[PDB]
Amino acid sequence: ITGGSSAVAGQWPWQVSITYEGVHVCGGSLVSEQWVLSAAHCFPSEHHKEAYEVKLGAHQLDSYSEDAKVSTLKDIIPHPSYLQEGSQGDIALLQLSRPITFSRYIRPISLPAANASFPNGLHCTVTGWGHVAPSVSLLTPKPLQQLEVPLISRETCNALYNIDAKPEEPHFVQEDMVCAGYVEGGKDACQGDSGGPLSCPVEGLWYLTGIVSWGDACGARNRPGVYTLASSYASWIQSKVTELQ
Ligand SMILES: *C(=O)c1ccc(NC(=N)N)cc1
Repeated sequence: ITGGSSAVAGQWPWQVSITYEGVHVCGGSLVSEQWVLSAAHCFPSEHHKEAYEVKLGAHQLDSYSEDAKVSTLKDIIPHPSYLQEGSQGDIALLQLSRPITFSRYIRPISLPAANASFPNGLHCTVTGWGHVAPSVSLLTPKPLQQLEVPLISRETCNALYNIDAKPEEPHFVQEDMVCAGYVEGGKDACQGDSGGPLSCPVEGLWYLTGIVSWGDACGARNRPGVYTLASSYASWIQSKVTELQ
């Protein structure tokens, strides 16, 4: 997260760290006792399931905490529609090897219905332990970073991404995607933040509106963060989790 600030411990109790061979690679969101939502691109097919971990209830990643819990995975389920970087269906269900117990630091985030609308300009928050500027790691002890970002429609976002665009690149915001951020630079999600939550406030609660997907160099002007809409996968998630509950 660039241009953000340190969250307080336990402020975003659904935020998880996802590691591969012990190294933080992506964020994710706890959605029940045994399921985490993240981005499909965080889990390439050649990676071994047994090499992944999920760390829950953490604030400072490098610090020891009696409140943090670490789990391995029983299953990794990317949406079948996911193909390459930038494509639709950039969402994955992760089943923990065993269910965990909720605590003051470990709590699930409510999922939006298929027809939940979050209005343009709604001030949501994106969180993560990703880079704090292009190619600059968050410094040890790595406290969780947070950033308020207003929602930006895919249509405006596509227009923004078309400004000074690299010809050879797709930067197409798909029908299952939304953006959030600022036309000017400075404040955005970065590498290491992907797969994590865009939490939006509705009727006294917080919903998982978006899963950090992709973007240009983080914090560049005309390049706000791109998110997969959880609403686009409401039915699929409910089906998968119920069959495998
Ligand atoms: C994920 O690691 C990720 C998401 C988004 C960006 N770029 C922008 N937010 N512009 C980089 C990396």
